[PDB]
Amino acid sequence: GSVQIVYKPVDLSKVTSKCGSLGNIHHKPGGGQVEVKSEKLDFKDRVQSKIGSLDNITHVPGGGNKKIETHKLTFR
Amino acid sequence: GSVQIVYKPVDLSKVTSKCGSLGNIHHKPGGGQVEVKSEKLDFKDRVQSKIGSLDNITHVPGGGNKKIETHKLTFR
Amino acid sequence: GSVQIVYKPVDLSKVTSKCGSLGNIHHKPGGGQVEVKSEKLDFKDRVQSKIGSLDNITHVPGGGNKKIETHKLTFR
Amino acid sequence: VQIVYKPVDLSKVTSKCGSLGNIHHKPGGGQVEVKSEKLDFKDRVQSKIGSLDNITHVPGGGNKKIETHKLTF
Amino acid sequence: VQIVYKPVDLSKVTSKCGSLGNIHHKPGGGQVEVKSEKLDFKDRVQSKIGSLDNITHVPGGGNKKIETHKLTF
Amino acid sequence: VQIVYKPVDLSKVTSKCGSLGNIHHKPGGGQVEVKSEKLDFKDRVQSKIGSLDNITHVPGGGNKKIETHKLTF
Amino acid sequence: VQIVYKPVDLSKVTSKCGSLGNIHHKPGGGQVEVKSEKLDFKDRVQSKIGSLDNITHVPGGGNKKIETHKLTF
Amino acid sequence: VQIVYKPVDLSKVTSKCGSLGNIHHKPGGGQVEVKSEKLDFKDRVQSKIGSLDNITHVPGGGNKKIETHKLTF
Amino acid sequence: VQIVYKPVDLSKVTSKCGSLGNIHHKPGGGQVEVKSEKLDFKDRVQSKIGSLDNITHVPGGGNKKIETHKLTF
Amino acid sequence: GSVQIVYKPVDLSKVTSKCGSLGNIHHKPGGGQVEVKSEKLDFKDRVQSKIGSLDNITHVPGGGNKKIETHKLTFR
Amino acid sequence: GSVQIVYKPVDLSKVTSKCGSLGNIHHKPGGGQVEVKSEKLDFKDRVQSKIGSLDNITHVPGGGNKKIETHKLTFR
Amino acid sequence: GSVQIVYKPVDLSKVTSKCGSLGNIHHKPGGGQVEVKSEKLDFKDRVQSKIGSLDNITHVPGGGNKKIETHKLTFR
Repeated sequence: GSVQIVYKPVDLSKVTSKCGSLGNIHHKPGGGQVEVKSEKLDFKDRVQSKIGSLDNITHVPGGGNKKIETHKLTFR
Repeated sequence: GSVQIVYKPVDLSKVTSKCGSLGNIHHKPGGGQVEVKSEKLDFKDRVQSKIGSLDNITHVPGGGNKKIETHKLTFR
Repeated sequence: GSVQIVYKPVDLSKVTSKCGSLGNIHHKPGGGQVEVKSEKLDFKDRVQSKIGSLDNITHVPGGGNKKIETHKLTFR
Repeated sequence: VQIVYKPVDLSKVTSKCGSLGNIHHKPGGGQVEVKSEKLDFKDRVQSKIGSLDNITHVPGGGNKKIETHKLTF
Repeated sequence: VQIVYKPVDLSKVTSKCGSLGNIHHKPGGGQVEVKSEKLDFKDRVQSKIGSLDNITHVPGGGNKKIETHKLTF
Repeated sequence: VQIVYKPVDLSKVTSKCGSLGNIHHKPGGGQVEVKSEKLDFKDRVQSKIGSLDNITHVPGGGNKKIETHKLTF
Repeated sequence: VQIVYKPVDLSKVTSKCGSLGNIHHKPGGGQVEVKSEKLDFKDRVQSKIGSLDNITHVPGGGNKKIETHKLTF
Repeated sequence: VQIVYKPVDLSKVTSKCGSLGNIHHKPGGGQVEVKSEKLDFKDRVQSKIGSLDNITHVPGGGNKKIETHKLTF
Repeated sequence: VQIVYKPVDLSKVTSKCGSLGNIHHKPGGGQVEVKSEKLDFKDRVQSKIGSLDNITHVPGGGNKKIETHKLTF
Repeated sequence: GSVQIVYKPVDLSKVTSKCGSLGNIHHKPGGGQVEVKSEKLDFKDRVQSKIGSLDNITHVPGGGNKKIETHKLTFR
Repeated sequence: GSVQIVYKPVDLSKVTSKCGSLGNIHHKPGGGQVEVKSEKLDFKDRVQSKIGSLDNITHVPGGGNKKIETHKLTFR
Repeated sequence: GSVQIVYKPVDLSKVTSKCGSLGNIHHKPGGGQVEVKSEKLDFKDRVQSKIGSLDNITHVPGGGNKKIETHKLTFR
């Protein structure tokens, strides 16, 4: 029959960090020697060809203190 | 039949970082040597060819204290 | 049939970073030596080709404390 | 005949020398005391009381590179 | 005839010397005391009381890279 | 006839030498006391009271790399 | 008849009481340190840091003298 | 008849109490340190760090001199 | 007939009581250190760190002298 | 015969004191009871009669560093 | 016969006191009781009679660093 | 016969007192009780008579650094 829903999440969260110093972080990758020989390079569908490339990320957050909080409610 | 929905999500949160110093963060990738030989290069659909590239991200936020919150409610 | 919806999400939050100093953040990639050879190059749809390219991002926000809050409500 | 003289050099030569990358989180903080009726210093006396003296000499650290790409027919 | 002279050098040559990468988290913090009627120092005396000295010398640390690449028919 | 002279060098030549990578978590913290009527130093005296004096000399550490890629028909 | 009533009193009555005649040559001279992120005092807390607190209560020390020089014929 | 009533009193009556005549030559001189994230004091706490306190009480030290000197023929 | 009533009193009545005549040459001079995340005091705590707290209570020490020099013929 | 006298005293004297404090010096003498009975006091020559007297000196020099230096020379 | 007298007494002297403080110097003598009875007091020559006197000197010099020097020379 | 007298006494002297403070110097004598009795008192030459007398001296010089130098010379 009749419906009552009471939905009262209550959060008191301290998500913290207290870092004194981040030092001389060095990021220095090096590619060497790469060679490809062929009659064809022949790439059909969704091919990733990455020959001698470098992908480099230097992420240095002074705090990275991520919070995710997802809610839902449903009725029919 | 009646419906009552009372939806009072409460948050109190501290999402912090008391970072004292970020130092001499150095990012210096080096590409080396790369050499590709063929009669054809032939790329048809969604091909990513990266020969000898560098992709370089240097992300240094004094705080990256990311909060995501998400809500939904649905009725029929 | 009667419907009462009361929708009062509360947040009080401190999403902060008391960062003392950002140092000598250096970003210096170097592309090296690249060689590509063919009788033909033939690229069709959604092809990417990144021969010897540099992409560089240098992102240094004094705070990057991204908050997202998303809400929805729905009825039929 | 052909001669195809194509040497490749991608070398790196480096001298990281002195005081480098050291962290030094909070040196000091201790009490130091001297009490006297006389202090008397008179010839090439070096005196330090509670100092945090960082000092560095690098008369070295030098780099040398020589290459001689000679070719002759 | 052909001669294809293509040496490749990808060397790293490094000197890494003196004081490097040391953390030194919270040196000091200890009480030091000296008490007298006289302190009296008179020829080439080195005196240190409580000091957090870090003196460093590097007369060395050299690098020498030498190459010759002669070809002749 | 052909001569394909293609030496490849990937060498790492290194001198890591001195004081390296040490952690040094909380050096010190201990009491020191000296009491007198006189202290008296008069020719080449070295005197230390509660100091945490770190010191490093590197007159060595040199690198030499030599190559003679000679070719002759 | 004669009565020669001549009592002599040269008495001294004294209360030397409290802190008296103490010399106190150079109290103090020592380092004192407190370090924290929080200090929190909230009900009848008495706190002293390096103080040289001399204090003295003398609700006593009182003197009483009674004499009754009665004579009767 | 004669009565020669001449009592003599040369008494000294003394209370000498609390802290008296003490020399206290150079109290202190020693390093004291306290280190924390929190100090937290909440009901009738007495805290002392390095203090050269000298608190003194004298509720006592009283003197009472009573005399009667009756004569009768 | 005669009565020569001449009592002589030379008495010394004394209460020397408390802390008296002590020399106390150089009390202290020693290191003290405390390290924590928390100190937490919550009901009638007495806490002392390196203090040289001298203290003295004298509720006693009283003097009473009573005399009844009665004469009768 | 002929006379030469050379009289060269040479004095470099430090007579010192370095007193930090002189305390609560008390001087309190007390005479008691004294009685003399006689037919005569009869004093003829250089008599000192000192009956029940007090002679009191309270000398407290902050330094009392006395020097005496007496010289003479003579010829006939 | 000739006479030569050369009389060069030299003094250099420091006759000092670095006194920090002179305290509560108290001088309080008390005469008691004194009683002299006779048919005569009869004092003839150089008699000193002191009955019940007090002589009281309170000398408190911040320095009493007395120097006496004395010289003589004599010839006939 | 020839006489040469050369008379050069030299002094350089510091006769000092760096007195920091003179305190509560108290001088309080008290004469008590004295009784003298005779049929006669008879005093002749150079008699002194000091019955119940107080002599008091209170001498507190900030410095009393008395120097005497006395010289003489004589010939016949």
